[PDB]
Amino acid sequence: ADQLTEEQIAEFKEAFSLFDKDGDGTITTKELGTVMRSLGQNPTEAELQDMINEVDADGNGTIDFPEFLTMMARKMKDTDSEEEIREAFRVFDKDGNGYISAAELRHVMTNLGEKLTDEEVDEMIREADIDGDGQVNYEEFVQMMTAK
Amino acid sequence: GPGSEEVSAMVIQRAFRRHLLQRSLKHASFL
Repeated sequence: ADQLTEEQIAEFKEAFSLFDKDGDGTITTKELGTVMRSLGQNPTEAELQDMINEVDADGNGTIDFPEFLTMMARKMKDTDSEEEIREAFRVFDKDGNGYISAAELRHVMTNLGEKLTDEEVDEMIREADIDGDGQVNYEEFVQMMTAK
Repeated sequence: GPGSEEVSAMVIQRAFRRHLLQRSLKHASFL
């Protein structure tokens, strides 16, 4: 999703409420860089300070629970990931072999979804068909599409 | 709505169009 949900908010409340040392429903701007990292993330000092500038615009030095949840809502996204792309190929590998054919990859791109262009299809074939030696080695092709 | 097969195809197509964007820069209006 592009936005947060009640089942995510219910877990983030338990972490935020330990840093609510005043009991008023707020944390400080210095506890922000603690609570986001104690939730298992690791943003930079610069990314943390830029998210503080988005909520400390009133100059009060404090952050309410819904203002902290705006940072988490902005962090949710529908974009691509290796764990999402890998499952699409695993659904099409009906034999469970860890490889598919060039005919299957051409068909599943030209028939299903929106119909992919032949110059995009023939490139998607080329880089997998060379590596898997006449088969499509999808398990490593997942990485070659999104490595950084 | 679309089928499980159709959204699985569109996930592979979107990842490949991102791979094409970083290779060929033809739609690099992002920056």
